[PDB]
Amino acid sequence: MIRNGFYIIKDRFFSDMSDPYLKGNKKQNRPHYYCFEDSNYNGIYWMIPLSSRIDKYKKIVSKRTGKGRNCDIIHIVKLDDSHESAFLIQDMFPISDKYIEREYTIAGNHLRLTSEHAAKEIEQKARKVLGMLKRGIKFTPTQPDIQKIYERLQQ
Amino acid sequence: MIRNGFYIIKDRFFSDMSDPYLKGNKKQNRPHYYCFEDSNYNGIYWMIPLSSRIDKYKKIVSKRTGKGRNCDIIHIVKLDDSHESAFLIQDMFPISDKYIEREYTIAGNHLRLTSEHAAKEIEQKARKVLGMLKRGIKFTPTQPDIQKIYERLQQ
RNA sequence: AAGUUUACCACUGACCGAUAUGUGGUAUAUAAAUGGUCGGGUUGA
RNA sequence: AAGUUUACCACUGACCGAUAUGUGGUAUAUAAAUGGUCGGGUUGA
Ligand SMILES: [Ca+2]
Ligand SMILES: [Ca+2]
Ligand SMILES: [Ca+2]
Ligand SMILES: [Ca+2]
Ligand SMILES: [Ca+2]
Ligand SMILES: [Ca+2]
Ligand SMILES: [Ca+2]
Ligand SMILES: [Ca+2]
Ligand SMILES: [Ca+2]
Ligand SMILES: [Ca+2]
Ligand SMILES: [Ca+2]
Repeated sequence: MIRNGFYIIKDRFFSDMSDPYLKGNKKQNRPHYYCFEDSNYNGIYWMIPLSSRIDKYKKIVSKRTGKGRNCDIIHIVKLDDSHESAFLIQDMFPISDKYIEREYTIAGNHLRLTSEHAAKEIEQKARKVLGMLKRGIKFTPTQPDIQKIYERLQQ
Repeated sequence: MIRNGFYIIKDRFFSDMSDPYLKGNKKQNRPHYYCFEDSNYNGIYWMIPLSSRIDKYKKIVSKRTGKGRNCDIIHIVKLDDSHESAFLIQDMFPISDKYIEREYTIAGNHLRLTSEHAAKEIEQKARKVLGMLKRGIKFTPTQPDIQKIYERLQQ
């Protein structure tokens, strides 16, 4: 994987981890964003699932925004396919190389977040969210057990 | 000289160049800012004179700002002595090492523009102003002849 | 797909302090990314 | 101290064009610094 690219993840990942709170892979159709490599173990990569349910995710953003705060758990931006996507940073999770199926493409090119300023903002939000998750913060009552996944990946 | 430092220039410079439009050096009491070294000749340095006449220079800035444009010829910023200074980028000029008298000081330390973001903005404004001056632009009818000075410095 | 609880840790430039509505980090604090503001301070335009 | 006339050159990301109210550069354009918008285009949530 290359940083800021979008990818499809093998269903095998989801059946191996068996976590009912990960965003469903929709049979290898949900694009996932590769945010950054883990600092502590090489070969573990942090991914963020996307959703196109903008009406739903805008309301969640506006919960914070309407109180004068940034939303770190969701970030909505127009991708290079010219449509808006929600990055569910809240639901980010770790993965290893063997679980990656392929590049997510647009007309046979690799879709990726080419706008560096958007990538940078997303990366910051993700570091913050991951920091908070590691310290036991729960943004929803249905939060994936990324600690369990992370330990399983430690091969 | 070190980039972003303030300096006093020898009166000898001003009597040698005899340019009535350079900002008067007030008998070696006008601080001057060292912006950047000349690209074409080492040992030639571009300087910017300062003025504390903020009321006057604010009006000149607002001529452009009031039409929605940036002012590049004048930039006003609070220095580390906690007072506002006008950088008369319009009146910038070249100099060589032998015309520098000494560091401009605050309580025996070297006054300099430590706020990098301000230094960067000023450097950009200066590159633009110098570019325009080299192409014959005249911001005032009383503009120093920096070409003549620049040639004299070449020796 | 559904699901909707923002924590903690440091940092904020003449120099000496302080500080968040600013900066970044994620168990680390000689890091990273900021450089505003307030008090002291101050030859010089 | 007084003095108060903003030019030109390129650049604006799946890909192909275009563009300044955006980016930077100063005689250079395989540079630098930006990455919005419009038109085309588009398996997948
Ligand atoms: Ca794009
Ligand atoms: Ca379109
Ligand atoms: Ca300062
Ligand atoms: Ca003060
Ligand atoms: Ca510091
Ligand atoms: Ca301090
Ligand atoms: Ca403190
Ligand atoms: Ca450091
Ligand atoms: Ca480019
Ligand atoms: Ca283009
Ligand atoms: Ca063009």
